[PDB]
Amino acid sequence: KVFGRCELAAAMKRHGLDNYRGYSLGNWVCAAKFESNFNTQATNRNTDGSTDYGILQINSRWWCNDGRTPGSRNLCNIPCSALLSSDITASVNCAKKIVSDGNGMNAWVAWRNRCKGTDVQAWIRGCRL
Ligand SMILES: [Cl-]
Ligand code: NA
Repeated sequence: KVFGRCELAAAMKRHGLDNYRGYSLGNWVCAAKFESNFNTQATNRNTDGSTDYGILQINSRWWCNDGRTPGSRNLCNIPCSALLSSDITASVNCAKKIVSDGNGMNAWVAWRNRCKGTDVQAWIRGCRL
């Protein structure tokens, strides 16, 4: 599923990301735009052979099992395919663990390089929330 910008902001709010660990909703939406273009089926291979999955491009090196990432972990206890669902509950729940792991949203290099310190509230401007 390819979400619209306000559609995604609403589903993230419902599943509790708004101000989770202090990150306003526009931070989450900006991260989703640059990680996946709001597409839940996005996948991208990393140079180390891990893969990133779904709307927030969660990596199989640490967070989900894809069966083909040697020496990796599964800290969210899910198959990475779960992270491609039109239902974003699994990605959100796993994201809450990631952003609690100590580096906040810097875990998302696209967030650090394209969202951090910008006017992220523009990403939810006008959204009936
Ligand atoms: Cl933080
Ligand atoms: Na893994």
